[PDB]
Amino acid sequence: TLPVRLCKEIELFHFDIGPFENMWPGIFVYMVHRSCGTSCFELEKLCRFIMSVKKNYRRVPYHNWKHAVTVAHCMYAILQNNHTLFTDLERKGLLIACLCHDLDHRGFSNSYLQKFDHPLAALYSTSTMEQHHFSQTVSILQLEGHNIFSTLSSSEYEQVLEIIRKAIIATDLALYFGNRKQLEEMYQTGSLNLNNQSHRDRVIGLMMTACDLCSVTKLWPVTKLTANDIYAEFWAEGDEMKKLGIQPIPMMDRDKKDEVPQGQLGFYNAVAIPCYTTLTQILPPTEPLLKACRDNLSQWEKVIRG
Ligand SMILES: Cc1ccc2c(c1)nc(/C=C/c1cccc3cccnc13)n2-c1cccc(OCCCN2CCN(C)CC2)c1
Ligand SMILES: [Mg+2]
Ligand SMILES: [Zn+2]
Repeated sequence: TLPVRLCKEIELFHFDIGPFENMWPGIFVYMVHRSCGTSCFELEKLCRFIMSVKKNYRRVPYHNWKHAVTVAHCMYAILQNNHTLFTDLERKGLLIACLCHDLDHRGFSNSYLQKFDHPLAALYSTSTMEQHHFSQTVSILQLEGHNIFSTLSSSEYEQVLEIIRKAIIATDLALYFGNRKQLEEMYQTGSLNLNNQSHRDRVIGLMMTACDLCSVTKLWPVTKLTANDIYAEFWAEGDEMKKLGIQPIPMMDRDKKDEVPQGQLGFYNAVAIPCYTTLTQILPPTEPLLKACRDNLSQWEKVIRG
């Protein structure tokens, strides 16, 4: 039973879940209930699944429960504004996939795991944590009384995994660049085809990147505050590198906080802005994401300038 006041306020793209930690796992069911129905999943299964997912978000600074829900929300906003375009399955999974996209995150980029032969880089040669976030996803699903897609036909089943799986791998920011430069061409050549499955996959994947970065798309106090937590997990990875001798990259160096505003500026102009741009080119209604990103770009600009 969520409060009625927010009912309208959560449908906004700039909605921030921060002030409502109490409510985060309700909000999900809320967003699930509004998109796909109340008769989507067996109600009791769906709450089990959710808090188990919650339990399996480490107490990391950034890639933690709050983040899974914020992303989760941003996927909600996009699908509420693109009603017509997404199968009923996709929707379901895309919100599930979003809530689970970062399961059991340690606070460490793939490069950390792969420069230090972590087992995960042994299992997952590439896209290391994502292949793992899907792994964790399956396992919690295969908890008894947690499988919510038991409702489906085995051929609808295997399809909600393959959506879920691709969207989880697509949050691998290293794969984003190809995806979005590839979608830029397909747009510019008139060769985008919503009926083409792989074409849908790329679009889903860009939606997953826009969702995953959506902290850049909030109001400036929300956005600046979330930035504190992004570097607290970055710089932490930096720490473990000096202890191991290698000076970490600038992104991850507590001794270079002062260069952070300009680094934000360059992340926006090379990752954030291209992503919501192609997002708006393909899905026109998603443009308040782009517009909020631009507002925050000005801010980091205005911060660099004094
Ligand atoms: C001092 C300093 C220097 C560079 C900084 C920096 C600070 N902060 C960033 C980016 C903050 C960032 C990174 C990831 C997700 C956010 C979400 C919201 C806000 N910010 C951020 N960057 C930055 C931004 C983009 C790229 C970059 O270096 C080029 C490498 C590109 N990477 C980017 C991501 N990796 C995993 C794969 C490809 C550096
Ligand atoms: Mg992730
Ligand atoms: Zn994420």
